[PDB]
Amino acid sequence: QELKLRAIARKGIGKDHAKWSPAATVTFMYEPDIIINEDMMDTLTDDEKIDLI
Amino acid sequence: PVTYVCGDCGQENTLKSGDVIQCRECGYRILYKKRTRRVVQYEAR
Amino acid sequence: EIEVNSSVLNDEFIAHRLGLIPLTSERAMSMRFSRDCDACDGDGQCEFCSVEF
Amino acid sequence: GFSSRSVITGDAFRNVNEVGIPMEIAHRITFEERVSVHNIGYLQELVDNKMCLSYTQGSTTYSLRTVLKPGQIVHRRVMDGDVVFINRPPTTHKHSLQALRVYVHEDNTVKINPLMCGPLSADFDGDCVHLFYPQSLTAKAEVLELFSVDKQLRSSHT
Amino acid sequence: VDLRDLGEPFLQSFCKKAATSFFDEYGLVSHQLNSYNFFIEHGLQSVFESSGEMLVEPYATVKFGEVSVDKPTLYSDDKELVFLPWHARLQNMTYSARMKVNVDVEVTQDIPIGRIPVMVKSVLCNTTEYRKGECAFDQGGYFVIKGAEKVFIAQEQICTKRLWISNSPWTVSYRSETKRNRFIVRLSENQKRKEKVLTVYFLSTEIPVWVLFFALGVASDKEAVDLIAFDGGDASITNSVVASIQEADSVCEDFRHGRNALAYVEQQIKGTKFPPGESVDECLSLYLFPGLKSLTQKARFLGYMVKCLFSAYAGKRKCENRDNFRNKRIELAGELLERELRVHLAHARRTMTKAMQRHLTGDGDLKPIEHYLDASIITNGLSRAFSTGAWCHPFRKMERVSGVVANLGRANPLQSLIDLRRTRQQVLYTGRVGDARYPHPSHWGRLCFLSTPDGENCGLVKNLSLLGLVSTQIMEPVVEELFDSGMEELMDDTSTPLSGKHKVLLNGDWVGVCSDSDYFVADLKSRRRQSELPRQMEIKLDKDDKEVRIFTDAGRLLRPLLVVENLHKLKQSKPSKYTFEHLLDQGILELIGIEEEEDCTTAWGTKQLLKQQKSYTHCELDLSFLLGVSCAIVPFANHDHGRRVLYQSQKHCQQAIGFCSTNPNIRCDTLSQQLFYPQRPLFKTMASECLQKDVLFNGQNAIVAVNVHLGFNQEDSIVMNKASLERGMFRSEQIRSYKADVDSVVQFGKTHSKIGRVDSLDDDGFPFVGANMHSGDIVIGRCTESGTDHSVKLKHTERGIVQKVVLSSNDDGKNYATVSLRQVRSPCLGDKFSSMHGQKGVLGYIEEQENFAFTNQGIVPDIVINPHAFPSRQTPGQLLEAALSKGIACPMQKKKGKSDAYSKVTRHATPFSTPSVDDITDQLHRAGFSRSGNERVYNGRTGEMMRSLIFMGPNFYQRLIHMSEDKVKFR
Amino acid sequence: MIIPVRCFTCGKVIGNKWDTYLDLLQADYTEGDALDAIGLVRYCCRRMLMTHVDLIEKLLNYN
Amino acid sequence: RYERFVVPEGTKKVSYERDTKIINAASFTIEREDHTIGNIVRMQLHRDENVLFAGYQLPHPLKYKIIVRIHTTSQSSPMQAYNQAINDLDKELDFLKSQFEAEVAKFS
DNA sequence: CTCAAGTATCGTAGCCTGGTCATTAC
DNA sequence: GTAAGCTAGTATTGACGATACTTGAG
RNA sequence: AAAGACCAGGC
Ligand SMILES: [Mg+2]
Ligand SMILES: [Zn+2]
Ligand SMILES: [Zn+2]
Ligand SMILES: [Zn+2]
Repeated sequence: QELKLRAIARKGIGKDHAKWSPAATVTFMYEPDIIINEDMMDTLTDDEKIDLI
Repeated sequence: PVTYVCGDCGQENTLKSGDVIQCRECGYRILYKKRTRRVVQYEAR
Repeated sequence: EIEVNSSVLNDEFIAHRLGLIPLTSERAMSMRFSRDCDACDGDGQCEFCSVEF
Repeated sequence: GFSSRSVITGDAFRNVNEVGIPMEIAHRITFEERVSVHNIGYLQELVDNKMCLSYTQGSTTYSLRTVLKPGQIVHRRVMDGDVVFINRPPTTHKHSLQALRVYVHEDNTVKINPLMCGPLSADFDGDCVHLFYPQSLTAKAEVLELFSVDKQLRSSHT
Repeated sequence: VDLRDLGEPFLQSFCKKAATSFFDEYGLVSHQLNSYNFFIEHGLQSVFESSGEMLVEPYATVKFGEVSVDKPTLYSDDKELVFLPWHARLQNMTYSARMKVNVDVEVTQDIPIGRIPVMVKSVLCNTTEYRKGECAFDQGGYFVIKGAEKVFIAQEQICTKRLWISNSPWTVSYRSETKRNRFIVRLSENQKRKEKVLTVYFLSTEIPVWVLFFALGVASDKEAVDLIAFDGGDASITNSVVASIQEADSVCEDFRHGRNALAYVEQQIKGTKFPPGESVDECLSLYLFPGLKSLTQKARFLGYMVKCLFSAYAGKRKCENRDNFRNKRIELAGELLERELRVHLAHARRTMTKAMQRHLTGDGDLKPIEHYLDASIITNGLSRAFSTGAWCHPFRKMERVSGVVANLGRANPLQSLIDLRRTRQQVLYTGRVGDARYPHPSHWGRLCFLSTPDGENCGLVKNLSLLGLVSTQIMEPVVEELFDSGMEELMDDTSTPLSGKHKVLLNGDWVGVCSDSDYFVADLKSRRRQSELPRQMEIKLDKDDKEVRIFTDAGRLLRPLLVVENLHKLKQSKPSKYTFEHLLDQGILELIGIEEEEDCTTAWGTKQLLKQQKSYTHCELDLSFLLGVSCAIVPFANHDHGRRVLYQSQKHCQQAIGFCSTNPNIRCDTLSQQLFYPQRPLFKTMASECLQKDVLFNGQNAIVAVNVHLGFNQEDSIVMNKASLERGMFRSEQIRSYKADVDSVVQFGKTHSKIGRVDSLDDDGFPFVGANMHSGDIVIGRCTESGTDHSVKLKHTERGIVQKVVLSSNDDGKNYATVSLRQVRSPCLGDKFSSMHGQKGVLGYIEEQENFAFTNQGIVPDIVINPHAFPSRQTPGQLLEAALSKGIACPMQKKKGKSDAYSKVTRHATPFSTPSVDDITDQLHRAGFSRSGNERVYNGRTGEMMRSLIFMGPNFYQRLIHMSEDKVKFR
Repeated sequence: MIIPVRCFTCGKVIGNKWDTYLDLLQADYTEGDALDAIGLVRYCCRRMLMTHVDLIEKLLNYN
Repeated sequence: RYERFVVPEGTKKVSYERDTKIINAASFTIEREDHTIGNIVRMQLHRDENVLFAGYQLPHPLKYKIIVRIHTTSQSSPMQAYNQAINDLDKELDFLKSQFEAEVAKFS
C-alpha cells in the first residue's frame, strides 16, 4: 500500500475553522473574597466543624 | 487504457468488448475497475 | 492534492486529519491572507501567502 | 401553483408572520407577473440581473435559463416579501391554513416563529410542513385577506 | 453447607464468568443454526421416507432410498469451483446446494432432485471450517436468495402434545399429526330440557361414548364408571352418565351383547363421506390414539379424557388459554422447511406418475429415471417461497401465510442482531385480538416484556431474551429409562383400579403410573444433573391433577439457572474461567423450560436475596438478562417510562449511525453509513461486559448541558457546538450504489453524445475511479445500439465521488454493473438526534465556541438541551447516567493520598441492579464536584457569572438516519 | 478508526498518546492512573481515550 | 467561498445616524463586528460622565453586525463620547501591553 | 297469514402519506 | 385452464352491525 | 401500466 500527496498550508483564524485556533483552552475565573464570622464560629463544636468542612 | 482486475485472484484483464464478464486464470465472474493515475484536490476542512 | 492512496482510509479522512496537525506559526502575523495576495494564483509555494508540503 | 415539503425549525428573532425559506427551494419556484405600466423598470432591473427564470409572450414559452413590452408573462424567482401559505399535512390539522411573508436563507429547513407552534400544533422533533405558492392575483387577494395572522388573531373555535 | 462463607462478591464474579461462558459456547444465533442443522441431518430423510413408496397402475413401483446433500459449487467451466456467499451476493445468484436421492424402481441409480438454499455458517456453508469474503462483525443465520439476504421469523403454534378443554359447547379435544387422528368428546344437548350427554366426534361420525366403551372391550357399566373415576358425589356427573347410558340404549338394541356395538360403529363409520379403506379393527389400530398398544389402554385413555372434561365442568380444572406460553411451540427453519418441501415433493410425484403412465401403457420403452422426474419443481418452489414471502399455512391446505420471511437489515450490526431473534403470533384480522398484544407472566426470562413494535404489530412480534434457548428434538428413546426411577407398567385387564397412583405422560401419551411422585421426580432430576438423562427434558409434577408430565419435543423455550443445592461445589474447585459444559456436567447449572419453572422458587438474581434466606431452589444469573439484547444494554432502563424504553430499544437503535462493516470493498448495498470515529460508552452494564462487543453502541459521547439558549432549543430542539463539529464529532461517511443490468440489443457504452451529460465516462460506459459526479450526470451508460438509449442519470440530489465500479455476470447469461458514490456529511440544521432514553429532537442552531457559556476549566458544551423536556417526558435516568459518567472520567483528587485512588470507582448502571443515588453523588463528591450535579458557569458573550447553576455531563448521543437535505421536495 | 488528532470539546492534541496509553495499560495500571501519568486533566480529554474503539487493526486484515 | 468574514462590501465600516425624536442621541451601525468590540465600547461609555444611555445590540444573532446607541447630555455630543471611549481603550491597551512585556521579561 | 324472531349469513371493520420489491409459466 | 392432487368430508384467534329467512296467531 | 407485499414517519 502507498500514500503520496502534496499539501498547501495557508493563514487563517479560528472563527473560520477550528483548525486555525491556537488555544487548546483559554479561560479566566473571578477572584473570591471569603469572610468567616469568628463570633459565630466559636458556637460550633469541632465535630460539627468537621461536618461543615 | 481501461483495465479490470479479478476480485478473486488479481489478474489484470483488459476488457474492451462486451462478450462476457469472466476471468481467465480463475473462471470466476467478478471484476473491479482499476484506479489509474490522476490528482484529485480536497479541502482539509 | 492526493496522487496515490492505497490505504484502507478514504481521502476526506486523510485530508481532515492533515488539516488539524499544528504547524509552527511565528510568521502568521506578517504574512497575508490568500484573498489579499496578488503576487500569485495560490496553487503552489509563494511567500506571504502559501507553504508547500 | 407550486408546493414544497420541508423540515421545520424555530427562530424567535424574526417576526410572527414571517417564514424563512431555503435557497434551494426558493431559486426553483417561480411567481408569475403580467408586465404592464408602473413595473417596466422594476421588472427590467430583475431581468437584467438574471432573476427572472422564464417568459411567455403570447403563448410560445421561450426560456431564459429580451426587452420588456407591456402585456406578457414574466416568471421570476421567490424573493423577500412574497406571500405563501403554510399547512402541516391535515391529519387532524383541520384549521391550520396560515398566510406568511417570505424571507430567504441558506440552510435546509423552514424557520417559523415559536408562537406559531400552537396554531399549527407542530413541534421541532422531525415535523415537516407543506408550503403552497399562489400564482393567480385573485388567489393572492383571497389568501392575503382571509388567512393572514392579524385577520385570524381571535379564534373561531373558542 | 452454608453459602454465607462463599461470600457475595465471589458469587457475583461466578455469575459473570458463567454468563461469559454461555455467550462463548452458544452465541446469539444458535436457535436458527441448530434448527437448520437438525433438518439437514435428520428431518430430510424423515420427509423422504415418511412420504412412502408408490406404484403406478394404468404395475410399476418406485421407492426412495437415502438422501445426500453436497456443498455449494459452481459449474461455470467444467471445473468445480468453491462457492462462497459473497459470490452469490455480487452475482445476484441464490446460494444453494444439490440434493441427490437413490431410487429403486421395478416394473436403480442416483438422481438429482433439487437445490435447497443454504443458511450461512451452517453445516453446508463453505465458510465453516480473516478469510476473504467475511466481515468480522458477522455471524451466520441468513439466506442469500437471488442476491438478497433474508431471515426467518419464528412462528408460534399451539402445543398439540396435550389435551385442550374449551367451554363453548364444553369440548375436550385430542389432536395429532394425521388429520384422521382427531378425537373430540363433547358434553351437550343434541335435541323438553334434555340432560347434557357425552358425544364422540371420531372420523367425522357422531357416536355415543358408551357404545365406544363397549366397542373397545369393556364388560360392565361399573367398570366403565371405574375407568372414568368420578371421585364421588357430584350429582350432575351421575345424571350425565345415566343419561348417556339410557341414550346409548335408545340407539342400538342391546349393544352390550357380542359385537353389536362393533357392528354399529362399522355401519356408522362406513356410511360417511369418503370412508376409510379399512375395516374397523384396523381403523382402531391405525387412527385411534397412536402410541398406545392395546384396546384396554385406549379405553383407559378415553376414561381419563372424560374425567378431565368432568373436572373442568365442576370448576376444579381451568380451561386452556392460548396466551399462556406453556401451551405453545415455536417453529424455526427446520419445521418450516419440512412443511414447504412436502408440498413440492408431492407436486413432483404427482406429475411423475401421469408422465410415466403413458410410456408404461406404451410397452416397457421406459426411460432412465432422470427423464420422468423434473428437478426444477422443488428448486423453483423453495426459491419462490423465499423471494415472495408466502409460506404454507400450518394446517389449512392450499393456503399461504405472509409474515414468515423478512429482509435482513445492515444499518448497524445491532439491527442485524435483533432481526435474527424475533418471534410472531400471526392473527386473522389485525385489530381484534384478545390478550395477544400484552405481556403475560409466562414470558419471564424468555421473551422481553419491554421492547416491541408500536404499529399494527404491537405485541404480536416478540424478541428473545438474552439467555433464551429454543429446544430441539431428542432422537434417542427415553421411555425405557423411566422404569429405573420407580415407574411401573400399564397393565391390560381393564378391571383393576388405579387409585392413589399418579399417571405419567410422555409427550401427551400415557405410558405408566407411579406410586410415590415426590421421589420419582426428584430422582429423574438428579439423574439429569449427572448426564445420563438428556439435558432438554422437561419434568413437571402436578399435585392437583395427580399427574407427571414429561416433554422431549422441539419448540420449547429454555433458560439456564443456578441449582442451589449443588452450589457448594465451587469452593473446592478452581476458579479458572469455566466452560458451560463443565458447569452443566456438575449440576451447578440447569436448562429449564416454562412448565418446569412453575415448580421452582427462584431468588431474584441478587445473591443478597439468596444468601440472606435459604427457602429457594434456584437463582438467576442476572435480572437484566430478562430483557432483549437492545434493552439490556440501556443504562438505568428501569428508571424511565415504558414508552421511552420502547422508543429507544425498538426504533432509535436501529436508526443510529455507527459501525457498518470491516470489509466494505465487497458490499454493494443501497445505502451504507458510518461514523469517522465511533466511541463506546463510559458506563458498563452486565450484558456489555459479558458479550464483549463494541458494535452494540452506535454514537458519540457528547457533553450535554441542560440550559436555555436564546429560545433556540424549544419544542425538542437542540443546539450544537461549531468547533466540536469541525474537529470531527458526528462526522459521517455515506456510500450509495447504483445498479444496472443487460442481457449477454442494449449494451454498456459511451452513448456517443451528451444527451444527458457525459464527461467522466470511458468507452465501456462507466466512469473512472475518483471522478466527481454531479446531479444531472450519467452514471451508467446503456447505449442501445445505433442510439435511442436508456442510460441511468443521477437525480436532483444525488452527488458523490466514485469509490468503485464492479462488473459481474450470472450463470444464465446476464451482466450486472454497480457504481458506488461517496459523500461526507457533518450535521446541518435539520438533522435528527436522540439520546439513549428516547429523547429525540432536531438540531436547531449551531453556535460558535466563544459564545458558549464556560466553566472554570474552560469546558464548553457540545449539545445544549432545554429544561422543559425533563418534567414532562418521564425520563429521569438521563440525569443519572450523566451524573455517573462524569464521575468516572474525572481524576480522583486524592484527598487521602493513597495508592488505590481509582479502586472504588462505580461504573455499571446495570438494569434492575443500578447503583443508588448516594453512591453516584459520593463519587461526584470525591472528584471535587457538587453532589447535585450542577456547576457554576460564566456567560460567553459578556463574561458575567451566571446566577443559575447548570447541569452538565457526558451522555451517549446517537445520530439518526433522518437528515434534512433528504426531506426537501418541490412539486 | 484511528485516534482523533484533537479532543472534540477543547482542542488539545491527543493524537500522539494512544500507544503510550496502551503501553501503560499493559504494565498493569488502572485507566485513571494511566491517564493521570500522561497529562490529561479535564474530563473531556479523558473520555476521548477511555472510549476510543481501535477499528484500524480489524480493517487491516479484511481487505 | 469562505471569504465573507471580515471584508465588508462597498458600504462604510461605520455609518452614523442621528435620530429625530430625542436630541443628543445617535446610533452607530458597525459592520463585521460582534460582542467583542460592542461590549467593551459599551462598558467604557458607562464610565463617561456626559453619557446617559449606552447600549449595543445585534439585529440578529446570525449576522456579523452590531448597532451602538448613545444618548449624551448637552455638555458633550454622541460623536465626542464615541471617540473619547475609543481613544481611552487604546491607551488602556498600551498600558496593559507594557506591563505584560515587563512581567514576561522579568520571569525569563 | 304476517311480525318477530332465532338464527343465517355478509362484510367491514383505522387511514393517510412516503420509500422499496418482485410480479406463472403454462 | 389452470381452481389451484381430491380435499376435505366442521372437527384451531375476531367480532359486531346489517340484511334475510321459518316459525304461531290473532 | 395496474394491483399485491414490506418498511418508515405521523394522526
Ligand atoms: Mg412532532
Ligand atoms: Zn481470476
Ligand atoms: Zn501569493
Ligand atoms: Zn478536552
